[PDB]
Amino acid sequence: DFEEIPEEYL
Amino acid sequence: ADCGLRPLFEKKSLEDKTERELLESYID
Amino acid sequence: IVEGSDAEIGMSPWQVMLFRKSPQELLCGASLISDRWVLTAAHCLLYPPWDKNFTENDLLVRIGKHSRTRYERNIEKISMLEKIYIHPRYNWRENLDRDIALMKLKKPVAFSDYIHPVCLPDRETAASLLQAGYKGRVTGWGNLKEGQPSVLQVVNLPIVERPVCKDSTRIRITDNMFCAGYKPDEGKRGDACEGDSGGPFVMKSPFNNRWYQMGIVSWGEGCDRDGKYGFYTHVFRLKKWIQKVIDQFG
Ligand SMILES: C[C@@H](C(=O)N1CCOCC1)N1CC[C@H](NS(=O)(=O)/C=C/c2ccc(Cl)s2)C1=O
Ligand SMILES: [Ca+2]
Ligand code: NA
Repeated sequence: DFEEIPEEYL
Repeated sequence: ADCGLRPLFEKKSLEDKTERELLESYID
Repeated sequence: IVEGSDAEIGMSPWQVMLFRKSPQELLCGASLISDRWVLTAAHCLLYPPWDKNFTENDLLVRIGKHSRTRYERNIEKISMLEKIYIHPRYNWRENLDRDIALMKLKKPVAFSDYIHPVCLPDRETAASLLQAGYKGRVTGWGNLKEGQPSVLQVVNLPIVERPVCKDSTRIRITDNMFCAGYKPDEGKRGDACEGDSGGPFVMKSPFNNRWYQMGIVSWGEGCDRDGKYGFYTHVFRLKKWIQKVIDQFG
């Protein structure tokens, strides 16, 4: 469903 | 201070498709 | 949003998505009120009967969005939360009285064509605009029925008279709530729904052309049901608390 967001945000 | 003013609408004086409906409802 | 339509690009640049880190999922709407602060319904963060008690770290806010699921590169900004503040007298035990919460972002978000804060009303704007018949606008990526939308949805609804609101439910209605929606067979319908919570109910001032957030999407007994209405947190009635938190920790 959801598109991977950049890992810097995690 | 510049709150509530939309760059793609109010700042360039364009109106969204349904804002007129809101204004039309403010009768008094 | 039930029975709404596709929001236009930049139509609601204060719309904020409240997004869970893992599993990755939309939690609620929220709205942007300054470069450091985001407003949302308290029940989006804290709701013990469902073991909901989110910490700053469990969450992110996504601002400037249009598409629900896409990572909208160069368009949206994703922020981490510095601190959460829940109204001290938010009544989750009974009726979600004072359903409001502020979120301070770790860093200021930069404005753009897609990211711009909404105004909060003062006493005069409240009095002047919060009247039965007057329409406001609700936006969100919540359910389309009581699946999920590809894009931000919008619906305009009229504010309903206090006695009609009270007469539509067994729930005890407080002065910190107002309801909106069409009555049966007015020929029009529409409502918020699960996932829209915390999102903004806004009205455009005909005195200064500014958008003001009058309500926060709070609750409803179903979605777009005939004879039922959406309930919203009355933002101006809780302004002393908003100003308090902002003046203290900002
Ligand atoms: C009564 C209320 C409640 O007790 N809540 C809200 C959710 O978080 C826990 C407490 N509640 C429980 C389920 C219900 N969600 S829902 O039926 O999907 C219609 C959501 C909304 C319709 C109109 C507005 Cl405004 S919003 C809802 O709003
Ligand atoms: Ca009743
Ligand atoms: Na209804």
